[PDB]
Parts: sequence; structure tokens; C-alpha cells
Amino acid sequence: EAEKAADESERGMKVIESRAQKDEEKMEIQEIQLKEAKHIAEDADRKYEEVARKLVI
Amino acid sequence: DDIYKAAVEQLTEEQKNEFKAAFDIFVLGAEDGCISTKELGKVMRMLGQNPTPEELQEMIDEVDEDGSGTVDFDEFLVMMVRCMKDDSKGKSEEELSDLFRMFDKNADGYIDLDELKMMLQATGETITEDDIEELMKDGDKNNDGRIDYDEFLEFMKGVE
Repeated sequence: EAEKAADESERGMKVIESRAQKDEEKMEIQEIQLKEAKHIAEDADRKYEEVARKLVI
Repeated sequence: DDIYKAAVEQLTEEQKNEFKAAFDIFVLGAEDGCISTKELGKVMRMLGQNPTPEELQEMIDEVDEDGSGTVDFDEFLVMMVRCMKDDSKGKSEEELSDLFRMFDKNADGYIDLDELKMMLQATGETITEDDIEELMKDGDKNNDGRIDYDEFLEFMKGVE
């Protein structure tokens, strides 16, 4: 019984290992995506200030 | 001029932190300062300064004088510090009015750009291409043939 339980516990441990690795991958991908998002936001902000200036004039 | 040299000597460390942060953000390792004016503007907006888009345009059009992109941190740093606001409103309007009262030897409610030229001539200072023309051009900026009081204000407002 103990040896079978050991096999199953290692099974579960390895499954959680793999899932955590996949999650880290998705985390870094979303991280680079978020940086790109921030840059797009700043660009839009600058454009907005510019067009406001033009309209006032 | 020598004012820029003095400002270099009086390097304010509080803004020096942000300027060296710009140094790090731009230079990704042994970089000889290729001058990414896009990165320059992003740094200027990021560091809390408020550069006008025309100021960033001037930065774009007044860099890479070497032709290789690599610009000495000395001249680039001078350009960055001078484009950064270092001034306290350029004196007071009351001072401006009193001094213009001093300058109204004509006693005609204003002064003359020719009178301005003669007064600065009395200073015994060198007048050159940088001097002479644009002095009278912008003193009587509206070009009335004489420097009005508000013209005198607009000539050197916000300058110490």
C-alpha cells in the first residue's frame, strides 16, 4: 500500500510541476503583452494632447 | 555660453538621478549614445518633465551633429538640462515695470528698439550676428517702430 501510494503521490507532484511550468510561460507572455500595452497607451496619450492643441488653435 | 558651463559645474543631484536613469535606460551596454529621440521624448515624459512637442521636435532636429548618431554625453547632457525648466518666472512684472520706467528716457510711454540698441551700446559689449538683428527684431516683436511696454515684457519674459 505504501509503495503504490508513493507512486501516485509522485504522479500528482509531477502533474503539478508541469502545470506550474505552463502557467509561468503564460505569465511571461502576458507580461511582455502588458508592456506593449503600456507603450501603446502612452503613444495614444501623446496623439491626444497633440490633436487637442490643433483643435484649440 | 559660460552659463551652460556653470550649470554643468552646479550639477543638481536631484535631477542628476533622473538624468542618469535616462543614461541607463538608453545605454543598454557600452552604447556610445546613438541618440534615439523617440527614447529621448519617452524619457522626458517618463521622468515627470513636461516637454512641448515642439521641444522634442527641436531635439530631433538638433542631434546627431556627428553624423554617426554617437553624441557626446557632455553636449547631449547640456541640451537635456537646458531643455529642462531651470528658471523662476524670470524676475517680477513689478521689476519689469520699474525698469522700463528707468528705460523710458524718451518719456513717451515706451522705449525704442533703436533706443534699446543705443542703451546696450552704452554697455560697451560685443555685438555680433547672434546680437544686433534679432535683438531689435524681437524687442519690438510686433514691429511698431518702437518697443512698447508689453513688447518689452514679451521680449525677455521668464528669463533671468
